[PDB]
Amino acid sequence: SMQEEDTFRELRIFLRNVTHRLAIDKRFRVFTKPVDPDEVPDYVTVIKQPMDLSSVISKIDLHKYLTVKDYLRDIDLICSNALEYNPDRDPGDRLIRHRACALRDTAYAIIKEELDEDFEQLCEEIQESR
Amino acid sequence: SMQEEDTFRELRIFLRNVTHRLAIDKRFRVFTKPVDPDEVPDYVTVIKQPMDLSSVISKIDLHKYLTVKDYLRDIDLICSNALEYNPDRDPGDRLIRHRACALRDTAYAIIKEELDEDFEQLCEEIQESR
Amino acid sequence: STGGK
Ligand SMILES: [Cl-]
Ligand SMILES: [Cl-]
Repeated sequence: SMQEEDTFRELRIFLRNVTHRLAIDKRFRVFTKPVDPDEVPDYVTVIKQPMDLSSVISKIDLHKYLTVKDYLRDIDLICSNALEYNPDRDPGDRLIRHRACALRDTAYAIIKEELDEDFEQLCEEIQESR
Repeated sequence: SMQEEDTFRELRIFLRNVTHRLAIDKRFRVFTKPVDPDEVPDYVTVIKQPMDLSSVISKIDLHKYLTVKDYLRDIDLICSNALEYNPDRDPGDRLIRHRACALRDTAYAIIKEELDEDFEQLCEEIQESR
Repeated sequence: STGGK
């Protein structure tokens, strides 16, 4: 229904906004694009579901997110992939792991601040109906 | 006649069933009971015919419904009251308005699926005879 | 049936 589609259009505008804010942060630059298959050929062999902020934008535009909870699922994925791939004691890994958690924490904190629970609740119920 | 009374007994069993299904859905909890006159003292002043699912059950048991069309008249009322009382742009109202249409649509769709048109047609003709 | 909304 038109009313349902309009609810999801509002969600999409919001999710693009949140993602664009994450993407312009210097800390998060490494998470903005897919891992280059040549530079890191072994990335595919250790990570089963690659995710990054430009992909997240693609999925938004493909109407793949119907809730904020589905969006955050992918943000968590970005964080958890970085933790899996870069687990070493050395400072260069620590930095990446810290940036990955900072990205996650930031996304949640934006949502906690700016999202209406009743708007999200509506989105969820339209989704369950489908 | 006993045959007529039995037709309406069958209708009543069906209507209780449909109503009990609506009433256990979490989305529709707000519509299950009459508005508390204290919490919302202004409800009476804006809505002329309050209706809810527990009242609908009372009317069933009081033999007030002789057709399905009369039952659906009250379901429509529940929906239309919620739309009138909660008309605002804010998400909290949108949620209630969707929940209200979802209740209506659900009731119709159950009836469309499960009701024999000839059984309904019989009910209607007994009613016209009275 | 009627359970998709
Ligand atoms: Cl550590
Ligand atoms: Cl609306």
